Amino acid sequence: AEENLKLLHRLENVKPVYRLEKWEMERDENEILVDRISRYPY
Amino acid sequence: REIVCVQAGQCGNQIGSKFWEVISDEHGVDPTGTYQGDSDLQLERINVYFDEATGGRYVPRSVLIDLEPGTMDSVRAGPYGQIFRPDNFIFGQSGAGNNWAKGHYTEGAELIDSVLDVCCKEAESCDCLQGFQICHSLGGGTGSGMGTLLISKLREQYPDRIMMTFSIIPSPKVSDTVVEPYNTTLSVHQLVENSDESMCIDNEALYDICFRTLKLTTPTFGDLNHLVSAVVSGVTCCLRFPGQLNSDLRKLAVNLVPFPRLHFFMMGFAPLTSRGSQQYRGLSVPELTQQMFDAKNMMQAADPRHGRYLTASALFRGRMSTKEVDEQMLNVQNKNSSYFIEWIPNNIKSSVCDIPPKGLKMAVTFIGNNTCIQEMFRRVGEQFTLMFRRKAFLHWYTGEGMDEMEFTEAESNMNDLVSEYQQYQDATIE
Amino acid sequence: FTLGPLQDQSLPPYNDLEDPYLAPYWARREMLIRETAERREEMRRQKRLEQHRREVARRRFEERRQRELEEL
Amino acid sequence: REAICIHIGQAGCQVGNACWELFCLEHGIQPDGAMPSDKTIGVEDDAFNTFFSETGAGKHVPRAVFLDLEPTVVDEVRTGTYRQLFHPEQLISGKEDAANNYARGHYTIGKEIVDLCLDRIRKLADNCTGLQGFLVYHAVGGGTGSGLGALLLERLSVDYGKKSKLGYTVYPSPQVSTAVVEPYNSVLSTHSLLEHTDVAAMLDNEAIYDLTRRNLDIERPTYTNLNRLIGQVVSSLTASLRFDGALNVDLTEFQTNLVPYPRIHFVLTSYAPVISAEKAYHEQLSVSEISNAVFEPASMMTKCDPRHGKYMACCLMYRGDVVPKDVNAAVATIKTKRTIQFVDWSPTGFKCGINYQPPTVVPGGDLAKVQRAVCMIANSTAIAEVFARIDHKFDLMYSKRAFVHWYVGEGMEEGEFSEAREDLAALEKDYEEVGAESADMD
Ligand SMILES: Nc1nc2c(ncn2[C@@H]2O[C@H](COP(=O)(O)OP(=O)(O)OP(=O)(O)O)[C@@H](O)[C@H]2O)c(=O)[nH]1
Ligand SMILES: Nc1nc2c(ncn2[C@@H]2O[C@H](COP(=O)(O)OP(=O)(O)O)[C@@H](O)[C@H]2O)c(=O)[nH]1
Ligand SMILES: [Mg+2]
Repeated sequence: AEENLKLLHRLENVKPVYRLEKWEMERDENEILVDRISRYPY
Repeated sequence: REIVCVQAGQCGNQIGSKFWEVISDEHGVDPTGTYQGDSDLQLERINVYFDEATGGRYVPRSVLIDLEPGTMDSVRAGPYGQIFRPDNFIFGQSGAGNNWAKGHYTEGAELIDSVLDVCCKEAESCDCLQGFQICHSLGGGTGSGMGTLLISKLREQYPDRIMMTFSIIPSPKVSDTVVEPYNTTLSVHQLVENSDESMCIDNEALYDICFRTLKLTTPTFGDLNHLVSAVVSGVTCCLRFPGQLNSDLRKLAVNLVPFPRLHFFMMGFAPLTSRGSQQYRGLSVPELTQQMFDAKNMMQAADPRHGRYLTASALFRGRMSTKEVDEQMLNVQNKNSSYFIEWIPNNIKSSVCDIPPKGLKMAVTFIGNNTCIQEMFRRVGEQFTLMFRRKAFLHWYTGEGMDEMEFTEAESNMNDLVSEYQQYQDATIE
Repeated sequence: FTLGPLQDQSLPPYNDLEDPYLAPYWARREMLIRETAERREEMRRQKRLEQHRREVARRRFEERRQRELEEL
Repeated sequence: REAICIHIGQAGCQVGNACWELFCLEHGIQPDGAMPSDKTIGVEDDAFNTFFSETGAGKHVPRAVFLDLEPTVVDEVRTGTYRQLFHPEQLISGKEDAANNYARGHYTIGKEIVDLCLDRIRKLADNCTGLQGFLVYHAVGGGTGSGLGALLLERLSVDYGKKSKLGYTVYPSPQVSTAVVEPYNSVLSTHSLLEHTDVAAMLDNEAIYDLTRRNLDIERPTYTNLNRLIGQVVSSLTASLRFDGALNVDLTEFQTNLVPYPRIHFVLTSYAPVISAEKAYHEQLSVSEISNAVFEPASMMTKCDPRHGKYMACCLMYRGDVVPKDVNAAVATIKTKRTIQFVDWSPTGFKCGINYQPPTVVPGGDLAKVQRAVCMIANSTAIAEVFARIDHKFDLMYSKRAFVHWYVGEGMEEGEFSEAREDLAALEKDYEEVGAESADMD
């Protein structure tokens, strides 16, 4: 019983690989990068 | 993948004669040993049970052991007796006396070495050895004691192979011997440690099969031994014929045994029907499936409706569709869901083989792991405790040399086996 | 213990809504919708605080630069 | 140009028999490896070369290996009708099976046989000049298919590296079942298969049984029917390398177009003109009708319902008499439908292929003869439902260590169960996260 509880606690806390937030921050950094490098308003 | 068979005692030698007759018939071997079959499918796996002797002959890989030669003279006098190799008959000069201690300690240790030499000579000749198969009664004297002694020695010498046993156990109503509880208890104690898979048969179930299903007016031991030889020869069919979904003894063990002590199984064979009725009903997968789960066709006195199935296996022989098998096993699991252990998502394994037994279009053999087997052991333990409290016949065993501590150990081990089955019967998800 | 009639021996069609082994999946989706909403709220809060810290740093830089210019 | 096929265990060898029967009959190679005396004349051709090599005396021999631990199925191929077609070295057989134990195949028994397999694959790869991938057929439900397939794919992935490996895999059906230990073997196989496969196609026997009951009129089907349908699918996918067409599709294009992220490589498969000979002559079978057919879940060869998820990419292969304008009209009509939905980050969802060779008819077959067919392999989030039921069955069984003593005795650490279960939990979370709408960020 105690081993099963430990494994369940471990399993409920697993982390995925891809994130919406990571893509979102990289996008809103690339946004200002593109605006800086562009020579016509964007 | 070669099997070595061992037949011990009167019951074992008698069942063995019919088994080797059935196997010789399906592969078309004459009682002189000559192959006379009519298809290459018969020859391509003859090695599995027969070794080839010079100029055509085949010899069966079996060891015969007994303490009095009366049975061996009877089997040598039988219609197929000549096929057996003369050097494979091992016998002593005095009987077991229905006593476990004599068979295990006094004449057992005297003869056992010659049996181990014969078993090693037979095993080392195979190019690849599969498990051993043993037939014996647990209620007798030389069968229980010397069979379990030899099983322990073979498990020491070949621990990586499979150990399979077919065993006859005393009926609760039809006793043939007064001291059956001692011999049965000590043998079950030895088997639960040594065995990998054990099948149990009640003579009462074979009588009920004959009277109710076959309506035989005057059955004889030849009929009971034919039913047993049929089921014994059926489990190995996928090892020795082609099929759409091959299976093997190790694969059966892996799918049937959830925990190592839970290796006691129920047996059944489906196409049983009286000679008058057979003209009225054709063979089909629904009819075989309906008979296969009917307790009337199951070979022990305990009834499945009082227990739950942990696992089951079905081996089908014949030209037939896989869809009907899959949908039948799903339908039986869905409609009777209360009789299947809920923490296993699928309890039935299926297997399909192209070649049916001779004279039948199709057949299936059923192996079942059901908790109702606990009822047999409880009955043996009650009769043992009634006899043991009063030292009813103990002086025979103590005079041979047994310490009383073995009886208390064997009783405790059987009680724990019954408890473990009872706990899994009443387990829940929570 | 009955196998039932022959006409009802066929394959039942698969319906994953009534599959007993997929209920945690549907429960997870029903939780996931609200989890996504609260994640969006947290994200906008973090963006606002990042803007605030950037503004404060800009003010500090302007003060330092004007002090460094006036010393000449 | 060339492709090598690897067949593992019972399902893989039996499906191989149907596949090689079809490839022989479509090219015209006799069962003894030769061709008729009048088929040599004509224009100089080599299309068979993708699957056969000639010695110079005109015998053909195939670029395949058959792997099994039990002899029976390979002895049946060795003693059957195609005895002279295969090279005896190609048929490799061990002594005893893996007994439904993944641990027995991977640790104890496959380690002795694996070096012969690698030596044979090396001997094949040395006799090629344009190898473009490995095709693998196996079942993940059995012991040797899972264990030896994983071990061999790991070794191939180290030795050959970047070369692509495409798998056709038979997964455990959602309610039809054959063995008790299927969840453990499927989870442990999938853990190794995640790292070492580029696209994995999933098949379930329950779907092909449903398809054979509804479209064909067969009340009692057997594995030869399912294997012939699988052979037709493989022939449709590989036809793009072998015959002329308007829009060809190289084997690298499937991997490039269907996989958006490196772990999201499991695809659904379906086939359109499954029809009987008696029904085929009363109805027309136009492009739009079979295109409409490929999207109903009753047409699929895997038991999943795509209406509970979103498609990310589809690859449609047309073979036979089809004109591109009809394909464009059909795809635009599908795109109009409201029960077909694509993830909003994949606006351009389709890849098309068009080949002129119509499908071949096999003498004992049950399909009718038809002038055109379409086959689809597609990536969809509905597949996450397939893993969740196996994972639930694993959790139910593992809570009581129901069979673990076999695996630990045969050589495996108990830790391997927890690692695989955690990796499949992360794969389920990946499919949950990828399916989240990008809209409403403000
Ligand atoms: N479609 C299809 N499925 C098959 C075929 N043969 C077996 N299967 C399925 O695959 C699973 C059994 O896997 P096997 O190939 O027998 O396992 P194995 O590779 O032999 O592994 P071992 O038993 O350890 O030797 C079951 O689900 C069968 O229904 C086949 O020819 N076609
Ligand atoms: N089914 C069956 N039971 C038998 C046969 N012969 C003996 N038995 C039973 O086995 C028990 C006797 O055991 P036995 O073989 O004599 O033991 P042994 O003296 O150690 O060989 C009794 O219950 C008999 O009824 C037989 O041919 N078939
Ligand atoms: Mg196998």
